Amino acid sequence: KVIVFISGSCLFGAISRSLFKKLPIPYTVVLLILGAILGVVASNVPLVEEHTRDVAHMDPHVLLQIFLPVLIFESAFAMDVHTFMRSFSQVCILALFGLVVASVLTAVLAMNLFNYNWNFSEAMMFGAIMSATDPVAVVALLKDLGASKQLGTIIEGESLLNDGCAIVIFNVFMKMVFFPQLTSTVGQNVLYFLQVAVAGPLWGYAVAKVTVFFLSHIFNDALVEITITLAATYLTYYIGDIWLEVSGVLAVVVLGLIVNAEKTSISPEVEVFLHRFWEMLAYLANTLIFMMVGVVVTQKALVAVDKMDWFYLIILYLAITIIRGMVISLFSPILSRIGYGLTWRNAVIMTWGGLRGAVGLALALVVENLAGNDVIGSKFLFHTAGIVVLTLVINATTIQTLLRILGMSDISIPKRLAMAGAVRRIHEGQNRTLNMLKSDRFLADADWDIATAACEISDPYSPSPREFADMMEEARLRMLKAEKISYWKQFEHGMLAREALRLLVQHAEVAADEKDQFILVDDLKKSWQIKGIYPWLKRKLEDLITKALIPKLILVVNGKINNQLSLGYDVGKGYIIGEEEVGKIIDRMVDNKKILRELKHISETGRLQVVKELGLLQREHPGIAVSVKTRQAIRTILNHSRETIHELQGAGLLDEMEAHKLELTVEIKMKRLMNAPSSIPPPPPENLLKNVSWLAGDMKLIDFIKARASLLHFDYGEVIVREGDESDGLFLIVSGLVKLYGKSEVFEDYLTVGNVIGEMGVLTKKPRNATVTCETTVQVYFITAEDMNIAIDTFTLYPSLEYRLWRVVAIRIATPLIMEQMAFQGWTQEKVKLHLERGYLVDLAESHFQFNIDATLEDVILINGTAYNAHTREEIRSPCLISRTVHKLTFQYTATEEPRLFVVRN
Amino acid sequence: KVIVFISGSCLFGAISRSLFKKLPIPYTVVLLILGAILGVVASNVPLVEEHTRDVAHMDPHVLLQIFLPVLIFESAFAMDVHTFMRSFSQVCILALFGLVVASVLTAVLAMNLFNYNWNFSEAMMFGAIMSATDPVAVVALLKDLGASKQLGTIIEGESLLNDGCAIVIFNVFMKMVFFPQLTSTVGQNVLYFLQVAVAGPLWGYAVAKVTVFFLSHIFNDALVEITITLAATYLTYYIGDIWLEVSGVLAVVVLGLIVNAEKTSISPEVEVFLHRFWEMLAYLANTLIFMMVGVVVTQKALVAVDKMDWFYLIILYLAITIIRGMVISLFSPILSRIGYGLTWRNAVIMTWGGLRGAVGLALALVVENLAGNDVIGSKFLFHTAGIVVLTLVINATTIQTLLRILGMSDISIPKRLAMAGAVRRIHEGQNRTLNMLKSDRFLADADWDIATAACEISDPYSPSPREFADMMEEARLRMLKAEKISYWKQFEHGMLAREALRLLVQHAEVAADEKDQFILVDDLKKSWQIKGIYPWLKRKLEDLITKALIPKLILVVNGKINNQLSLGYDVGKGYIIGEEEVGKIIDRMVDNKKILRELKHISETGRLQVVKELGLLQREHPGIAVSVKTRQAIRTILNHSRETIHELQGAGLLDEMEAHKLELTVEIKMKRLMNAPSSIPPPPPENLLKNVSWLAGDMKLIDFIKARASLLHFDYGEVIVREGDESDGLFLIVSGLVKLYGKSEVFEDYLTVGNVIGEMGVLTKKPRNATVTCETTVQVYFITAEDMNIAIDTFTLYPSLEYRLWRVVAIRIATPLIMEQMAFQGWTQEKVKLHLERGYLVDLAESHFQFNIDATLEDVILINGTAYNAHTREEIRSPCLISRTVHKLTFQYTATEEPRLFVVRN
Ligand SMILES: Nc1ncnc2c1ncn2[C@@H]1O[C@@H]2COP(=O)(O)O[C@H]2[C@H]1O
Ligand SMILES: Nc1ncnc2c1ncn2[C@@H]1O[C@@H]2COP(=O)(O)O[C@H]2[C@H]1O
Repeated sequence: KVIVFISGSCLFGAISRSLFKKLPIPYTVVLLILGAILGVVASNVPLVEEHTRDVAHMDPHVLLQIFLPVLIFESAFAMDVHTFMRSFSQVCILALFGLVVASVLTAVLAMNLFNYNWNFSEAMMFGAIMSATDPVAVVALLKDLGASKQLGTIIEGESLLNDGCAIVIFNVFMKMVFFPQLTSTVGQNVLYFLQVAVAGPLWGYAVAKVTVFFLSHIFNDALVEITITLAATYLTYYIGDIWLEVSGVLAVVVLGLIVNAEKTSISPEVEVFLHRFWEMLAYLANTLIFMMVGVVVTQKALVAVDKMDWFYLIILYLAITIIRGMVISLFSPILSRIGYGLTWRNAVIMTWGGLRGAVGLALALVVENLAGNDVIGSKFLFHTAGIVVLTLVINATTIQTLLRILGMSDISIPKRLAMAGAVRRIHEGQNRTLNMLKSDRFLADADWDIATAACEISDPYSPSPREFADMMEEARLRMLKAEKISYWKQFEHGMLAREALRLLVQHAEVAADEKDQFILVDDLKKSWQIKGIYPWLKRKLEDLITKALIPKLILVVNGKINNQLSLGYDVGKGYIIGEEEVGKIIDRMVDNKKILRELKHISETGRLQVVKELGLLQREHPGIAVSVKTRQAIRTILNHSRETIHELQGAGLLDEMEAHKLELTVEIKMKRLMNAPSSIPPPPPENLLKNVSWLAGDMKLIDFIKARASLLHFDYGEVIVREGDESDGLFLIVSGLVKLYGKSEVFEDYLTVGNVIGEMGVLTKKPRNATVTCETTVQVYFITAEDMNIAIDTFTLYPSLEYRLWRVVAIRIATPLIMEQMAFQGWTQEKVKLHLERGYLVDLAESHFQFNIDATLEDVILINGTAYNAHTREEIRSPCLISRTVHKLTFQYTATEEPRLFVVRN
Repeated sequence: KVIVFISGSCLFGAISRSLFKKLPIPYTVVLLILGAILGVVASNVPLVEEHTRDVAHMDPHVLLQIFLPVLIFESAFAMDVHTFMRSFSQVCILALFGLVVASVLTAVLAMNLFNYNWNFSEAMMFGAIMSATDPVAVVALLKDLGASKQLGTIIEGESLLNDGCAIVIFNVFMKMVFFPQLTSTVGQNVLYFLQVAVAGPLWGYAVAKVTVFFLSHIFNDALVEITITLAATYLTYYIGDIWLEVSGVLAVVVLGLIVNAEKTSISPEVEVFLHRFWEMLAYLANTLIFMMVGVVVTQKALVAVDKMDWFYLIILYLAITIIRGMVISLFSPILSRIGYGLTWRNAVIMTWGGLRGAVGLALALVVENLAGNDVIGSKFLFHTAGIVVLTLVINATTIQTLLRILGMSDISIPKRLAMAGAVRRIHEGQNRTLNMLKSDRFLADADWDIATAACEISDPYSPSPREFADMMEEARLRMLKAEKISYWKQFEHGMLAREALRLLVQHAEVAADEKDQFILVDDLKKSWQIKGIYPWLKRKLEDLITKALIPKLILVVNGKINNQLSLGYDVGKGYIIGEEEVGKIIDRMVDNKKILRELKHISETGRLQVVKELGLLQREHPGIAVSVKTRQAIRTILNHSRETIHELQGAGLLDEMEAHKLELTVEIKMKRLMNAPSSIPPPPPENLLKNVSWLAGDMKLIDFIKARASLLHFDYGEVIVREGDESDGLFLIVSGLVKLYGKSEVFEDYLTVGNVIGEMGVLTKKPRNATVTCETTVQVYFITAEDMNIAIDTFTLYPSLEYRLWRVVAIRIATPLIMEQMAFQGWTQEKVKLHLERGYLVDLAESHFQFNIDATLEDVILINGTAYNAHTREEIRSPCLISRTVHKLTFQYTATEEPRLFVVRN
């Protein structure tokens, strides 16, 4: 009968976890005491003796084949795989060297110390016991208050690889000790070790790949994914166990890593459910095994008490701590030299990071029960129980004190300021809306004291060289926060990628940490491109290149390099847009001329270098650029569409059912975006004919233009037309970036594909008024003046296309004037562009040469012509924007030009 | 060895579920066929017969104690408890009558038909086998295309109660048949039946209450809830089974119902994880048992084939169908008479809803295996397998055809129009944002054909009496859609409750069903107030009123009646708001005078009745009104706060860590709102002294006013002041609603608590200009003119309070004038109120009697005084709003009044 024991264990674990969670000490100790308490009555009363003797006397096989695989698979499941594989090499090498040296040193000191009549096998398996560790508690504290990510991942990898090597070493030595009937020839031993090392992971990789391929063809379902995944994990464990009593754990760890790595073939609800399932199983097993070890140690170790071991436990603890410290200190400088070193803080927090856990105690139980009636088992269990109960509390409190005294988990002034500002805005909004609500009729009888008590929130965070140094430091912090606020902004609109975001912000902090320093480019230079071992191996293999695999290998190689290329182009675009924003916003923050001009100069210099390198890599491969541009466009369209549908739901136009259905349709489209192939096809120069906005809807005119245009090419830094020269014709820019300067104070700007050149000269039969110079090798289509007359003829009875053309020629001239206006002060190009789009162009014929000016219109600008005022009678040279005091405007008949104007009504 | 059997079971279930899901036929029979296939190859090969013999000949005990509890607990878990308890009485009586009459008729026809040498017990247990049914398939089809909720709930309840009664009857009679050694004295039998009926549900209720109480004290945790809930369910099942072979299933069903009923003590993620867990377990058991029955029937029934039973199966099917149809038809008129009847469509959809499922087949396996080597078990298994395989496919195809031909699942024109409009808005938004994006620099090289192909979405839904009748019908539909669009709006801003929302919209739907009809009031009359059995019993018990329970009983009674009171007041408020809004908006939809005036008259009439009854119930209990008002206020403040923090996240001002933290703080506050006690304390008339906006911050003046004001009371429909009479003084309205009419065309309006009366007369030393009449018994505070002079004295060096007073007296006069303005055409009171709040009042001293008028100001209005124009020199009687052509305004020195003006700048 076992029900009462398991139920009591669950209840005690729940109550302890609830009660004792406030203190930083892990709960696991106190329940251990409960087990000891039970031992006190276990001998005393026959009843509890009956129950605990029924349970505690279990076979070692059940523990060895059940409790360990669950624990290790849990330790391997909940882990950011990407952060792991970004530090895999250093974490694995350091972990395995550290574990082997720790094991051998503690074994030889055990030989030197106890004078126990032991072979080297006992010592080395003892060392394998103390080599293991528990990462759940330390990562729990770090997620509680440490506020660091990389530290948790590296300590997790440390613990995981340590546990794997420890368990294989222990199992093989247990076989070799307690089953002496087996031969130990070298060939079978090395063959066994090699197949343990290799075949397991390959078997796990194969089963993971095939089950992911199976899952890839199932959509909008929930049950089949869970059932298939659980069945696959069990079959993997069963095969890997029947072949080897070790290979199962490594195979299932590899399976867990691979399954976690995949994301797009498994919906998020499935993975959150699986995460919770495995976490619950691990928690239950951990609680049961801790209570079990508590009762067995308090009922066995009472007969082997003396001062000798009670004094030697302390020196054992000091020994393991000092050896771990010296080995990691010895490996610090080589990691620094290789370019993968850490700080003092990381080293010292890793130094006291080793927390012995359930794995070592499980090994203690299995060796104790398998050893039979002997003093060795009692000594083993007492030693490991004492060492774990000591090290848990001591190392927990020293981590707490160390985190306080070194204080890397301190708060920073900038984020405190940001939180204070956010709370200010929230409380202001609350005040405004409650003041609005107070005026309502029905909602006036409410007592507002309890209201303002309940609704209110709280902040959770609560000449000289010296002056020049501190002001440039605070300017450095201000440009840092301007950068990071910008980067968060473009990510939120949907202009950039999440991993690109984290890479770029971590570049931000690492630039921030250095004194009087900002973001460099050598780190970026290595960031966007790759000269490593992967490009060399891939180029040499594709140059030197059973038949069908090779195309698959080369295509997956091209995919794996294009991914890095895309990420690099993305981070370049994000960095450049961030620089231009911070430079354009910081121009009025401070008045110290030298600092502002020097920072603007270095920002401009870096801008030039990054745009130069970006142009170089763009010329290397345009297809990746067009692919990422399309991906960006679809991302942002989907984002804005989902915002619009949420808004439409907000006005109540839809029941929740159809909103839910359309949300799923949008989510399906986004999921298809994730699996969009990174194809790199350059677009032909003929699709753009249909993509012109003001040539849209005219197939006949498009064909005529294709039959009446000349392809023109220009080299780097060439000039097409110059200011004041005769109108050579009309052009459409279709490749490259171009610069333009003219009379507006000479204005200068840069335009790109999607513009017409020489429109004013063709419309007015007038020479050039500005100079256009191409910045690189470009191509355009040129249209002659006779072809322009033919186009005017082919306008026929639809000059609304010509009306849109006149709208564009008004767009050319109005936006600089609207920018130089007080009513649109501080207005972005998007704001003004979305403003005048709703406006309409007007002629003088529909007004019969006389217009009345009302207050309905918001803005009005006339381009050219002969217009007079009816009341003021003042000759004003158009374009000219004045106040709305003028009410009537008179017009005359002119033949040299056609007078028109534009109105925007709000 | 059974591993290959279970693994193949899972694989076949997954592939059959995935492949065959498109067709309306349930997947199950497909795998059934596979089981049959296995049978015919089971005899072929020793290996397969070895495996199938190993697994198939399990004990009856394992199936009876494992498979059934899981299946019934799943059937009882996934269910809306509220919709169940709103139809509990009818569903339970109908289910139990139907099952008992079905069982007895099947038994007697079995005696008349087969001529099998059977006692009556075999006949009735055999009949009880097909009394059960499966609801998962039919609810699956209904959620697929039926688009009905109540039908699924009622058929689920029918199936659940049918299964419970069937299983208890079967258990007791299999015990009585196959164990004849037991005595059948009447006393023990009736005692056993009564205790099975009662003690089980009470045991489940007790354990559910105690475990919910235990869970109520644990916050921000995930593991302990899951572990405690699962442990509680297991202990309940174990105790219920050890006490009685039947009571376990009923006890755990009650436990599942109660646990599902509670929501606020368990976070949503725990609830969804538990649902997925139990669903997966049920699916696994169902698949295994179906393929198991398939193989056993195809390997046993091959030896008992003849034309006889093969002919009698059809008439057995016809018999069960006709008896179910006739009994439900017989119960239709009595349910109609009692007031709980259903339509023809509901009756016929219930008629063909009976789908035999896994429960009957499990009973078949247990009776077959327990019967041993006999012809009876083969006959039972063949009969039930044939009847289920027939009924599933036949009733599925006929239910599909019936849904098609009767077409209650048809689409309606209004929602088709709504979806069309929504699709139009989404597509136009996409076009606008892509046209905006086309202008950007970097995002110009993308080929937009693939872009517009990928981003595009599609609609998923793709004189005479006759003319008078159709136009009034279309007006009826238009007012219906206006109402429902309103109610969705008030719910979405957070002004109403979800269950109140669904209640109101189902009233709207059932009113819409009737021809030339709209929403009545008698249905509302029973909706808000309750005259049922509960108020009578609660009144009699509290009047007639081991010691400590009675206060708990009376308090929970008061809570359970105040809940209904709150819901009624809520639905009244929602309906009055909705009818007012639709009456406001429909005034310009149509031009036919008689229909519009008649509908507006009946709407106003119903408005008068509902406001009268609402005032009556408010006078009955004011405390519930103040409680619900406070709850409404906190709800809407929290809603707007979450909106603005999402907005702040949108501008990138916050990392999503702190956004997540603040979201949890808001969620904690909202959860505390859920558990807010419905206390009903009326507010004292003294807190409002501190709650005056323009008396805020002046404790000394508040104390002075409390020492210099008179409490005044008025009866129903009384008059305080009249237009043209002398200024009696100054008042502050602090109780009730009041009406006011004056000269603006006489304006009339209604004001409430939070206003001052006679301000203009006190400021100007002038008599009344409008008449104020109270609509009910009201109370105010009155201030004399000498006290007004004392208040002016106590203004001291802070007349900014008097400036706010002048802002209020400008609020009085400006809003009717701003309403009568073209620039604010179509503007709501919220819009204008949020408009002029940012404005500022101005005097003539700071301008030195001369003001220059710029374009920065958006609006300007002068109240009174002697102002002249510098340029126009036109005498304009203030207040008067004109165009901004005036640039300079001159002022003089006046002693009889103080001239001031107000400006709003945009
Ligand atoms: N404000 C402006 N914005 C954009 N393009 C312009 C502007 N002013 C002049 N241009 C272009 O510069 C060209 C100079 O010669 P054209 O007059 O032939 O046609 C002119 C336009 O194409
Ligand atoms: N437009 C208005 N809005 C609100 N209250 C008003 C308005 N016009 C007049 N009153 C009130 O009606 C009162 C009539 O007499 P009094 O002039 O003493 O003070 C006046 C104000 O309190």
